[PDB]
Amino acid sequence: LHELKPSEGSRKERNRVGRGTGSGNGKTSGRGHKGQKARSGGGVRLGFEGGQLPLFRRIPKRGFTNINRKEFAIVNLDVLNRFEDGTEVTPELLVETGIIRNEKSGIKILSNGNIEKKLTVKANKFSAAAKEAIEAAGGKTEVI
Amino acid sequence: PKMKTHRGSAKRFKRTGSGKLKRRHGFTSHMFANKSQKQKRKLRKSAMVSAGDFKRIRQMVAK
Amino acid sequence: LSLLKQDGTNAGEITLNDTVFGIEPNEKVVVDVILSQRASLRQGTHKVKNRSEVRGGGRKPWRQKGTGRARQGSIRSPQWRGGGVVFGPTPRSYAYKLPKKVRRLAIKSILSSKVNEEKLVVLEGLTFDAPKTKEFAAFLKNISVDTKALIVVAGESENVELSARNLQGITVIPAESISVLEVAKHDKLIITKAAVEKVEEVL
Amino acid sequence: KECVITGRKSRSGNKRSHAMNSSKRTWKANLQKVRILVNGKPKKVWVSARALKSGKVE
RNA sequence: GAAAGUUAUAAAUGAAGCGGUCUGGAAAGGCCCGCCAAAGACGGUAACAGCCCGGUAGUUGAAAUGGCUUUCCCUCCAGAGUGGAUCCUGAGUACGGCGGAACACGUGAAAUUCCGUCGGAAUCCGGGAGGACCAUCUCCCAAGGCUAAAUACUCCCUAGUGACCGAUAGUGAACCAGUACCGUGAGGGAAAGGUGAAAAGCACCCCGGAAGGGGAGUGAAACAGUUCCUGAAACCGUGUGCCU
RNA sequence: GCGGAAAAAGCGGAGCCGUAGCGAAAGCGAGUCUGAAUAGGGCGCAUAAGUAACAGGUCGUAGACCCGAAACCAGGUGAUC
RNA sequence: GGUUCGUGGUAGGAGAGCGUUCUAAGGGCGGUGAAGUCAGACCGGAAGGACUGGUGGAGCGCUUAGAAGUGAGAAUGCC
Ligand SMILES: [Mg+2]
Ligand SMILES: [Mg+2]
Ligand SMILES: [Mg+2]
Ligand SMILES: [Mg+2]
Ligand SMILES: [Mg+2]
Ligand SMILES: [Mg+2]
Ligand SMILES: [Mg+2]
Ligand SMILES: [Mg+2]
Ligand SMILES: [Mg+2]
Ligand SMILES: [Mg+2]
Ligand SMILES: [Mg+2]
Ligand SMILES: [Mg+2]
Ligand SMILES: [Mg+2]
Ligand SMILES: [Mg+2]
Ligand SMILES: [Mg+2]
Ligand SMILES: [Mg+2]
Ligand SMILES: [Mg+2]
Ligand SMILES: [Mg+2]
Ligand SMILES: [Mg+2]
Ligand SMILES: [Mg+2]
Ligand SMILES: [Mg+2]
Ligand SMILES: [Mg+2]
Ligand SMILES: [Mg+2]
Ligand SMILES: [Mg+2]
Ligand SMILES: [Mg+2]
Ligand SMILES: [Mg+2]
Ligand SMILES: [Mg+2]
Ligand SMILES: [Mg+2]
Ligand SMILES: [Mg+2]
Ligand SMILES: [Mg+2]
Ligand SMILES: [Mg+2]
Ligand SMILES: [Mg+2]
Ligand SMILES: [Mg+2]
Ligand SMILES: [Mg+2]
Ligand SMILES: [Mg+2]
Ligand SMILES: [Mg+2]
Repeated sequence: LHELKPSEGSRKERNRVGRGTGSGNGKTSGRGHKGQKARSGGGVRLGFEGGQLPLFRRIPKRGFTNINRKEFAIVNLDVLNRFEDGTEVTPELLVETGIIRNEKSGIKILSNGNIEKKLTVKANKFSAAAKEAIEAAGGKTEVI
Repeated sequence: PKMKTHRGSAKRFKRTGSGKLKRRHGFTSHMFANKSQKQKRKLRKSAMVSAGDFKRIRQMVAK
Repeated sequence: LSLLKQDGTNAGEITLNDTVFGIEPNEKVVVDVILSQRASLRQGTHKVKNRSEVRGGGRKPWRQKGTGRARQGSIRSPQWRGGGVVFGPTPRSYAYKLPKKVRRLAIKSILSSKVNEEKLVVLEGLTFDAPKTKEFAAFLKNISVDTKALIVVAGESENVELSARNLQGITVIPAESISVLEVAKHDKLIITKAAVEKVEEVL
Repeated sequence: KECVITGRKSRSGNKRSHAMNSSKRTWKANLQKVRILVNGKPKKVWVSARALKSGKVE
């Protein structure tokens, strides 16, 4: 406790402005001379352009949010190699293994990478490619 | 307190995979008799937010 | 390492688990956790009165122009003798925790560091028929402790806390409460075999 | 100044211009001075037109 | 209404060094020896004390009053099933128009809730809601009331804590302060802590009307002398080495 | 949040960020949108790294580096001038 | 460890540091005189640090780390 040396570079000394001209941050304390940005609490609001119409107001609003939107949890094939040949792969199995933690709307299988094990996968949805790649190996896809 | 998203910007920009902002073109409501068909085809597509503008507005739409 | 009895005689030898008392110490992690634990002890009960909170003020002391004096807005403006403080302490918490795995690495590392320095002594058991500090001081002379020492027991051991309550360097804790800062604050670490099992059960 | 039956009385809210300027105003009850028997004894009290509607006796 | 238990409101008891030497005005300090410790908290004591004092841990304690907890007394008490012939199930209400407001929701496509005004149902085959609205389905039964806990705050009390302040700070206020003072009044609102361990607070003599001083004396110190720890700078003087 | 000493752990996986993007959206998915298109092009992928905590820098909301108006509004006090 | 090219500087960016109060740990000083204060012809590249002597009469350094009411010559600043 009398020779604590914190990790080198992990801590730096904060910069104190307005403590003399030797520091280089004396007097104007980094703000330069006068104008709105030299004042206490001074500074125009974020995207303000000094009266030029702000970018966001030059360009139109687009689209809407679907109330009934369905986002699925994605499981690319390469992660199904984690399972042992012959095994059927359900949602609840993908939870226990910790490949998906939250199952939004449901589980979709996509075809990224490549599969090796003859699984009997069942998920809520399938990429045409994923379905053509599970079978290609020698497995049955059923939708739930 | 949490930063507030600028809601006007949220209705107009979209964030891309790489983290850039996608936007739409302005001159895309009426006064179409003025513009040429070429002009219309171009305006109809999306654009990216410019480097300078991104620097200005990125905190407004963080989240 | 070697297992000795309360009296001080050799009882045998115990094999400490080599994932708890055998890992390469991460000094950087230990320092981080020690700082966090010292920062979490802080009460942070400190306040000053800014110009709004100081009694009175309110009126302009004299008119803006014509008096030949500096313009002033309140007798409690911060450049005035009894005026508000400009920033200064506000009550806040200093507490923060590192992630669980770091806080575990830290306790494992500081333990391994006690073994690397022959600072950990392991007792078969540590019991007193009644609270008696004389008996406890006699015990420490048998072990040849002499310095500050943390004593870690776990049930079975009774009257130990009371026996050692009135010794200045010596601190006694159940095996559940073994913290980095408490081990750091103590040269020697005296732990019963019963305790060792409890500490290995957690780490 | 309130309906003795229902408790109706002045409440405040906004007047609004076509331009949506707001200024405070009240809504008064439609109170009428009438002779009714409060505790058997008939005396003149404020009653709301709404309270007099159908039921109640003067 | 009783009783017993417990807590609070006073207290009691409570281990171990006059240890030997050094310095010192004084020892709690140094050096060298011991001892107690469920007590090495804190404070005081002529400098820094676990063993000098008040105490502390531990162990006891209440005539009286109040709080709480049990137990007794006392007071109070009907519950199942089976049938839907018939009856009842909150009316100027619910809803609606108009004008407002609350709803995150600015009248909007505006549900839901409330206010004023006017109009105004059905009422078990009945009624409401699911964000205009209709139909279906689902869930619910308004227009009557009560309801502890988890939550908010602190003028207070008790015990404590602080990488909070230390007299221009910290409360405005460490001091007879919301005082003095200012203002017709509402109201505004200060400054100002330290002799010494102990008054041992300077007998007596001398100059002086006194103030003040010089001796004498007390004290470790009086250049600690009743606004009296330290006593910086500005500023004011006296003396004189060099220069003018 | 429980347990605890204003501890330390342990428990707590609800949630959050990341692991996939494209599209206003239905949706499709290493692609997708546009499009009659197996065309071109946009954004993506091929060319994997994040997350937790602390520390520095800057920004936002807060008085937000400090002092300073004239004014405005609300409740009072004043016709002893 | 040496060669080569450099080393004026306002706003400003970057870096390394000095000192102040407080905490922790370690190690110390101090009635044979602590802090403070006064003086000096000493030491360090700077911020600064010692040493000796007077005054003072009880507390204070150093090391590593941590935390900040952390440094004043100007505000017609306040007292
Ligand atoms: Mg710096
Ligand atoms: Mg800088
Ligand atoms: Mg500069
Ligand atoms: Mg300057
Ligand atoms: Mg300037
Ligand atoms: Mg200029
Ligand atoms: Mg500028
Ligand atoms: Mg213009
Ligand atoms: Mg639109
Ligand atoms: Mg159009
Ligand atoms: Mg004020
Ligand atoms: Mg002048
Ligand atoms: Mg103050
Ligand atoms: Mg005693
Ligand atoms: Mg002597
Ligand atoms: Mg003394
Ligand atoms: Mg003392
Ligand atoms: Mg309705
Ligand atoms: Mg309406
Ligand atoms: Mg509203
Ligand atoms: Mg409806
Ligand atoms: Mg109506
Ligand atoms: Mg609906
Ligand atoms: Mg809605
Ligand atoms: Mg009903
Ligand atoms: Mg004061
Ligand atoms: Mg002082
Ligand atoms: Mg004096
Ligand atoms: Mg006006
Ligand atoms: Mg009057
Ligand atoms: Mg008159
Ligand atoms: Mg040069
Ligand atoms: Mg230079
Ligand atoms: Mg000091
Ligand atoms: Mg300061
Ligand atoms: Mg000055």
